[PDB]
Amino acid sequence: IQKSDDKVTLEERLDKACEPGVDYVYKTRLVKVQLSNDFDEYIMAIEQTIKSGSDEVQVGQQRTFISPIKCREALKLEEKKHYLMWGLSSDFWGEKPNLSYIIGKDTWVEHWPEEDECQDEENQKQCQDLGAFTESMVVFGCPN
Repeated sequence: IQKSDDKVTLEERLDKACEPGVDYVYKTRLVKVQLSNDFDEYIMAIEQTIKSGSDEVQVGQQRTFISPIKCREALKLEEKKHYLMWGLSSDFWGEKPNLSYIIGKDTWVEHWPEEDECQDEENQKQCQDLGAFTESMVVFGCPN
C-alpha cells in the first residue's frame, strides 16, 4: 500500500484497519530472509496479536511472508526490525498447519521504530500514532 507514513494519520489507520475485509493486524518482527529466483520469503515471528483473524497464531510462532523479487527493492525489509503488517484474508496460500501469506497490493507494511528510536523528533509522530493504534485496537477493538 503506497500511502506514505507521513501522509497517513492515526484516524486513517483506525479507518483502514477496522474494515471487515482486513482480517489480520499484527505488530511483529522478522527472523530470516531467504532470497530465491522465483520469490523472496520472510520467516517472521509474532511479537503481538493486535487483531487476530482466520489464522490462529500465537505470540512467538513463525510464519512466512512471500513476496516477488521485484518488491525486494520496494519493500526494503531489513533484518531484526519491527514492522506493522495488516491485510486481507485473500492472501491465504497453503493449508492450515503450513499457512503462507502473500504481500499483495492491499497489504500494509509500515516501519515500526524501536523504543529508543522513538526518542528522535522525526519518529515522534509515527511512535505516537502507532502507540495509539495499539492502545485503540488491543484494549477497545474495532467498532462496526
